[PDB]
Amino acid sequence: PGVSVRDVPAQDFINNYASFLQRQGKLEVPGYVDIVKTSAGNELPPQDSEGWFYKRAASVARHIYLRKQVGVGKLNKLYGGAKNRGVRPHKHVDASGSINRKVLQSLEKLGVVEISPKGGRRISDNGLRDLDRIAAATLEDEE
Amino acid sequence: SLVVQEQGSFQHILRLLNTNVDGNINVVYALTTIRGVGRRYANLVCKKADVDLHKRAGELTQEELERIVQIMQNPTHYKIPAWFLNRQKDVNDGKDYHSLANNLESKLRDDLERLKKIRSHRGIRHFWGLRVRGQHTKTTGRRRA
Amino acid sequence: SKKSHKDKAKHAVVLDQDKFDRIMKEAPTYRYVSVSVLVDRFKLGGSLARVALRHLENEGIIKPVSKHSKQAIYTRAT
Amino acid sequence: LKISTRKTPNGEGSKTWDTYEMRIHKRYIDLEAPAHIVKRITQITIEPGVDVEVIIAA
Amino acid sequence: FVPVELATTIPVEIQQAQQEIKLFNKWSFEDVEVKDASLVDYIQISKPIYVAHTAGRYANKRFRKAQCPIVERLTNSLMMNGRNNGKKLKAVRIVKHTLEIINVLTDQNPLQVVVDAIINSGPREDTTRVGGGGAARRQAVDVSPLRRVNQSIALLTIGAREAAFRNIKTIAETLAEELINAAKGSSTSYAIKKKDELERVAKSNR
Amino acid sequence: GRVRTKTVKRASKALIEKYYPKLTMDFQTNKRLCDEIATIQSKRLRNKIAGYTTHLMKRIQKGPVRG
Amino acid sequence: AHENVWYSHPRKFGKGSRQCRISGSHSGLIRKYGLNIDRQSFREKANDIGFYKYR
Amino acid sequence: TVPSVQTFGKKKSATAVAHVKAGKGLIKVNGSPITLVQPEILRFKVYEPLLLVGLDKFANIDIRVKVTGGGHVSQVYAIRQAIAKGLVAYHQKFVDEQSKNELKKAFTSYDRTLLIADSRRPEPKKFGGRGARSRFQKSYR
Amino acid sequence: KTPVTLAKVIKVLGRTGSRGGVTQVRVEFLEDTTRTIVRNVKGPVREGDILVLMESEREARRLR
RNA sequence: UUAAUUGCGAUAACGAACGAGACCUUAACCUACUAAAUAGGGUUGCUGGCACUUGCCGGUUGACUCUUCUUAGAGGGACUAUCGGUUUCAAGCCGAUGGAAGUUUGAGGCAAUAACAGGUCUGUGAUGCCCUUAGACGUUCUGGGCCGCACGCGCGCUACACUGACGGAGCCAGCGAGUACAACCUUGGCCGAGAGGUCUGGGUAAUCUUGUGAAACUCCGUCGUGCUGGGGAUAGAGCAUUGUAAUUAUUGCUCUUCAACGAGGAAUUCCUAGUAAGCGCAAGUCAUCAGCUUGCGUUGAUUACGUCCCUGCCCUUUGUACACACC
Ligand SMILES: [Mg+2]
Ligand SMILES: [Mg+2]
Ligand SMILES: [Mg+2]
Ligand SMILES: [Mg+2]
Ligand SMILES: [Mg+2]
Ligand SMILES: [Mg+2]
Ligand SMILES: [Mg+2]
Ligand SMILES: [Mg+2]
Ligand SMILES: [Mg+2]
Ligand SMILES: [Mg+2]
Ligand SMILES: [Mg+2]
Ligand SMILES: [Mg+2]
Ligand SMILES: [Mg+2]
Ligand SMILES: [Mg+2]
Ligand SMILES: [Mg+2]
Ligand SMILES: [Mg+2]
Ligand SMILES: [Mg+2]
Ligand SMILES: [Mg+2]
Ligand SMILES: [Mg+2]
Ligand SMILES: [Mg+2]
Repeated sequence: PGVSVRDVPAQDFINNYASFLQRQGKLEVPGYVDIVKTSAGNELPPQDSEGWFYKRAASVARHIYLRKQVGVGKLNKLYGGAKNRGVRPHKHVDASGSINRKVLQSLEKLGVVEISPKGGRRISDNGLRDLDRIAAATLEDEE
Repeated sequence: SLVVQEQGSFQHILRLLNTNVDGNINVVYALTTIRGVGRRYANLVCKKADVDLHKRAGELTQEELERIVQIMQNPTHYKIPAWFLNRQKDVNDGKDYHSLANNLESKLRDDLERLKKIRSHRGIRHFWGLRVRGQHTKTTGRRRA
Repeated sequence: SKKSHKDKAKHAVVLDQDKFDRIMKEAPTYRYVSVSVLVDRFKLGGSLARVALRHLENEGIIKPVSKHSKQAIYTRAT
Repeated sequence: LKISTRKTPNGEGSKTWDTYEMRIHKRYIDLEAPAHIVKRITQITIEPGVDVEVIIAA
Repeated sequence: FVPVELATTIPVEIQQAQQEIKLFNKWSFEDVEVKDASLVDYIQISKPIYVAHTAGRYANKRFRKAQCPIVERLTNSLMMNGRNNGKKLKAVRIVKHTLEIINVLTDQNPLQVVVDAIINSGPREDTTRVGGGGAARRQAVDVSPLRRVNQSIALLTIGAREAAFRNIKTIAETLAEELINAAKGSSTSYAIKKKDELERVAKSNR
Repeated sequence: GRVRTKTVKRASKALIEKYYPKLTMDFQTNKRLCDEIATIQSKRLRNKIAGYTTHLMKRIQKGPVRG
Repeated sequence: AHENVWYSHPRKFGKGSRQCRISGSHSGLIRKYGLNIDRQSFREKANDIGFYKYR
Repeated sequence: TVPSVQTFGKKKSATAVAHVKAGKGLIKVNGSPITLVQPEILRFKVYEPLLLVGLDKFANIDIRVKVTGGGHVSQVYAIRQAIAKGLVAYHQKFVDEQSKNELKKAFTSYDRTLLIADSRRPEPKKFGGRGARSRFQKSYR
Repeated sequence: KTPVTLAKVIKVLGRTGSRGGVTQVRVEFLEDTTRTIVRNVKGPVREGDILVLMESEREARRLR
């Protein structure tokens, strides 16, 4: 029967959506990738030098599908963990804002994310349709 | 998945910018062993040079070394930003450089002797060998060794 | 700031052909295979321990019992 | 409404603190009701301590 | 075996014959018995559990500690250092990995290996401080079976810990080695070595 | 460490000495009797008083007792 | 006491910008909910204010 | 109307509200099927009522659980207790007495918390120490 | 040899020792249940345990 | 016997008073009551998608209805209740069962007589006396210091790594607080790599920040026993924020050098269940600044359930050449 993103494991669905977005030539990566920490909390760029932006976009799209609507600051709160503040106690450091802004604009160009009246951005019918389609892809991929 | 790695060509020692570097370490962390180059800067230099990140420094070829070397002396040519550079705005001539193994320590020494000569409080504190950035010294750094 | 251990390189940072015939020869007859077990015999550095360990899942040389991260649990194929 | 305070006015003594507090209870009510009787209700039956406030919201 | 149809499809292996509760759906609590008669009723393999993780009030009364599942007690004693003190899911994962590893080496259903190692590595005679200061010695006494279980678990986990410390082998593998070696009387095991030395010392101070 | 200090013991003693025909063996009925025939300020003290009253009533039922 | 110099230093913020409202002191001040009463006078007048020891 | 009731299960600060209806064997938590509980190693904890009772007991019964508050494992235990209590309450309300009593015998003979909420809750902290019932340190010199 | 014997406690004679952490019990053998000893235990015991003894001639003496 | 000068009692003692207890706050349990667009749920609308069977996961401040969870009022509930042991058979203790709860149910708040030459005149326009009261020890302004550094000691923080570091992905709380005669909490949209900047919009508060999408934690990979990708101190350069003003680095961010540190002697500190410990968040300091404190919650144990051996405390008996009382 029909299948939503809630019926598929998070990590596998996100990996498959990243792979599918990477395979097709859409979802342009900003020219400043390979450069950025992705947050003040981190101290190195992603280990996967190329393709990590697709993973982040997949995670963002799944997050907007699951939740009500999400802006950029909320994603900054979501991503980013604890900064090793040298010899001081760790705290919570918000993620980089430019990366998430570019992710949301790229998702807008792909048509998967729509601007919501209540502020932030919500899921769009076409994009959520592709999300269910690739959730089915992963689910019948499992067995 | 795995390769025999062509016995008889894998280098074990290298001399990049007149410092001996062991080549068996990962490329970025092997480059980290030269003064003025850290894991972040070496990682970015390796990324821009298109050499494999997970490769071993003792197994990449010679023109790879010279291309990496060329990238990491004039970074601004290869789209390394104005920031992320070691010494930016360069208060001798205003051109953002990046100091290296001998150059880093040497130029730090000229900056130190400039601060000594200028008779700044920071300079005389450096000349004395005391803490500079304004930390308490009643209990901090009470042992030379 | 000590010097007590006095450890050598003690690890094949790069695999060699004779070491390849080795890893393949006792790819069986090692009734339990893991990263630490593989490097215990001085023939693997530890990063390529995972490389050769994942490579053996090619023609069913060994079987997986659990594939959780941070380690691996493999038995000889029977 | 809570405030923690050190008891010693001079810092001397074993570290001892205290917590003063009140509670505020609100209990709002809204009425789909006529005009004059509602207002007359608001201007009657007032007790010191409890504070009454009225919003028309019409 | 009779896969029940539902709108939610639980995996078949989770549905097969589940009146046969297994520890990690892999090891059977039946076929596991305590060789020693003294330490029975202080090893809790009798009850079945689907996870080595239960929020049980095993520290309210005096002797409920025995009724805690023995594997659960091993998990609780693994999570012992300041750097890793509250982490118990990690301890459960480590114990699970140890159980599969022990299954690999000498199949000998790993719960039986755990029980046998606990039986062997527990001292039977110990010492107490009795010396009156100037004439201070040790004094030979006997140990409670509950303290035998406690001490065996303690040295097993300590040996695994200092075997894993700054070492290539994982904590699960070191724990599996210690459990396997303590299943027999192999003196290479740290826990059995401490047991033997402590019993010898108690013999020397009758 | 439950010892049932002066107040509950004395109140239960007076309760028995003035209301034995109405007291019963059950805790709940005697609790209601304690509520209605005596003005105990709080309710924890009421429960303690009723409990000791029931205990003394059971002791009396077993046989005659001092005091 | 030239008006240009007397009390010329800004006092928009900091330790001495606000006082105790009881004693005029600048030490041990309680700014919570706009009390602006120092701690000792707060301990004295809490019951009158509405604050009580409860737990 | 469809025979359906609502129960709940709590942990330290977790709370799972479970609606049980006469469905088709449909068990979802937070809109996701039970097989994908937030963690992974306490998954069997949340299957535990399923396997203790037997799935065929509730094959035409659907489960919807919303779990909020508390950390991961507290939430998991909350779903555990919520599902168990929902099954028991539904069987009491609409099925039969002996069925509910048999469910309670199967449950309470195993991890009593399955039907009874845990009594332990955190101890308030006190001045003079960084912990709820610990002191800071002494100097003596 | 290995003359390991077992002994089930029938009663516990309080807790002794300068530390106050050891106890004294009256154990009766699994065999010949009319033959008993008094023995010192270092750990939590109650009526029902089965101590393991490498000796049998020993009798407990109060630790001071 | 009790945690208790708590009781059973015996009695030149009888009746009493303060303390303890009782009492309040708080944490549990309430499918029992009252109710709720400032909290949630169901049915049904109006829709989105996937399935095609009527079903699943969603959106709407459209309607009807309900209070299980969320709230807060009146109340209920536990009183060691029942039973079995043990007790001059009395106070009471131990165990099991039913319970939500059986340590005084957990945690606290008040908390007696007598006293210290204990601290505070530096909190008070509380204050006696003494001092000063004009180039002032009053008040204000500028700049410096309270942070120096051959050294010792006390709270702590980060660490010495594999139960780990680093990458991604998962995504979980409860205490709070928040702008007016001032300029607070900040969502959202654009910029910047980040700190941050800008434009708008909410919130004088269960409405908005906020479901504070917090860390530890979990899954998959890189690393591989190398003072190493641990550790991040000490410095060099640059970019911003608060501030009249930041040098003697306020603080945040970017690149680099990366030191000591190998589980730490004598000795010594805290702690028996949601406890210790790990992990962070909020509030008080606050124009900016915590490694502090007060609270809160997450993950969550080992080992007791005893003793007077060390350090002390309570009662009684005894001795004293002690009473500024074994200093
Ligand atoms: Mg993250
Ligand atoms: Mg991580
Ligand atoms: Mg760290
Ligand atoms: Mg930490
Ligand atoms: Mg703590
Ligand atoms: Mg209700
Ligand atoms: Mg009785
Ligand atoms: Mg109390
Ligand atoms: Mg004066
Ligand atoms: Mg003055
Ligand atoms: Mg000072
Ligand atoms: Mg202190
Ligand atoms: Mg590091
Ligand atoms: Mg919350
Ligand atoms: Mg987070
Ligand atoms: Mg290093
Ligand atoms: Mg302070
Ligand atoms: Mg005690
Ligand atoms: Mg005299
Ligand atoms: Mg003397």
